[PDB]
Amino acid sequence: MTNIEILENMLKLQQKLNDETNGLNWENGYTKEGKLISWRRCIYMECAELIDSFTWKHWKNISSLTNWENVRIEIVDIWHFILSLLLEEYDFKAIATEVNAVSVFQDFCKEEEYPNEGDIYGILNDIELIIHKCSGFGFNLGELLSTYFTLAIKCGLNLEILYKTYIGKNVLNIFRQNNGYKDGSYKKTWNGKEDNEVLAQILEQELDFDTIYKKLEECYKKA
Amino acid sequence: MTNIEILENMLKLQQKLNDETNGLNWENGYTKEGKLISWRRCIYMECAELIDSFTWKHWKNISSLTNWENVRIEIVDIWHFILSLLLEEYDFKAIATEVNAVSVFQDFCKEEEYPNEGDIYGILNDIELIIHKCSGFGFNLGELLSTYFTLAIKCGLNLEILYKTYIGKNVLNIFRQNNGYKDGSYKKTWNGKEDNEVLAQILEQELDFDTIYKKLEECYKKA
Ligand SMILES: O=c1ccn([C@H]2C[C@H](O)[C@@H](COP(=O)(O)NP(=O)(O)OP(=O)(O)O)O2)c(=O)[nH]1
Ligand SMILES: O=c1ccn([C@H]2C[C@H](O)[C@@H](COP(=O)(O)NP(=O)(O)OP(=O)(O)O)O2)c(=O)[nH]1
Ligand SMILES: [Mg+2]
Ligand SMILES: [Mg+2]
Ligand SMILES: [Mg+2]
Ligand SMILES: [Mg+2]
Repeated sequence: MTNIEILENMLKLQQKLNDETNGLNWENGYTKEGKLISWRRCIYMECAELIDSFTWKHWKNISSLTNWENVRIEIVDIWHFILSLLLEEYDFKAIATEVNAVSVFQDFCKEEEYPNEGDIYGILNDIELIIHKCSGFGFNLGELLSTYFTLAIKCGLNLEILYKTYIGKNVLNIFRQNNGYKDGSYKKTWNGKEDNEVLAQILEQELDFDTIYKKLEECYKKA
Repeated sequence: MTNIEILENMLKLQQKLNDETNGLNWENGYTKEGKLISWRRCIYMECAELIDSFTWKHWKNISSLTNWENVRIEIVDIWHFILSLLLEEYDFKAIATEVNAVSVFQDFCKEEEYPNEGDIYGILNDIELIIHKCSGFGFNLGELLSTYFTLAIKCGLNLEILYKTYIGKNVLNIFRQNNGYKDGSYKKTWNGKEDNEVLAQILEQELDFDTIYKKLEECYKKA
């Protein structure tokens, strides 16, 4: 697949997931159940979650090494919400072509970097830039995307890694919606392992959408 | 006590807590253990925590009522970090006098409001304003304070409530620092109750700093 085709495929999957999660015409701002949708909030909130993967707190557990696998899933979570924002702002090929034209995107398709603990305050500054942009109004989507890819590169992702991990988390997101996430009946911890970690384990063995879903269903039945 | 004396007292307590947590001259940007201090980050991160007290997620547990007691402690957490920022920006009476002169502060000293579920998206917008301001650079402290008091009023606090709850959480913060919070040895959940909830229970019975600390020490020994 070309890079544009990868992007198109992600947009298609995001569209489908958002239709299932929110009902059709979620682009107009409300779920079927009448919850207000703010992709700006989803983004800055997920950024805060990403910040918590690092030892940013000067007063608490001040020596802990980063779990970069956790960081990778967070970067993927943010990407789900950025895709959603693009879709809302509103022809997947057209949007993919625009994303592909962001200058840093070419750098993002290269071989990945291996970050270390030395890189955390730089990473944190980049996340803070995104939180600032998305918590304000009238920002430029292209600038958002640039900053995001710069961050993703710092965190050791490239397009290949993003796509693989995105496909997996997209499955888990669909799974949750089919299993009571909205009504609060879903159980997130399965015999002591968080669903995201069951997923991370599954993503060690090169599977398609439907097979990932089956493996999740099988682990969940044991909860 | 006058309102300025209350403010002065909060600044004094924050100073003492920050000296104990961070060592002297934390105002210069680093703890004794060499962790970088960013009060801007402490503020926007605590704002994100406050947002999580509400049913903001359109896709998860979409019917849950707000626990306003939890909201009150979060507003108090934010206040610890705003006090810290003021101290760093840098004579407690002088700073208290400046805070007292913020126009909305007079409104904050009046009888409190009883918020309901109708008030959440307005509250969320105000928190978002604070996240935006503090995640950027060169903002005005007075404008921060105004926005904060407006939020606090929306969330059902006034100066009396803020002060009482602040004193209590300040004790718990000192307690954590004396009991391994930095080195990660501290245990946050005590026979199934989070330390913040043990505190909230203690704050039902009108106690001074030292007596609160003793009650915490007694519950913690059972963990
Ligand atoms: O309309 C939506 C809503 C959510 N999402 C997905 C994107 C993201 O991957 C995911 C985040 O879900 P949560 O915030 O509910 N939980 P997370 O997986 O972040 O875990 P945790 O409970 O560990 O914080 O929700 C969508 O894609 N579209
Ligand atoms: O230098 C500091 C560092 C922290 N603090 C306090 C302010 C705030 O009340 C408190 C927040 O502590 P945490 O973020 O560690 N935990 P919280 O109490 O917010 O609970 P939880 O674990 O429920 O998220 O730390 C200071 O006052 N000065
Ligand atoms: Mg999340
Ligand atoms: Mg997440
Ligand atoms: Mg906190
Ligand atoms: Mg808190």
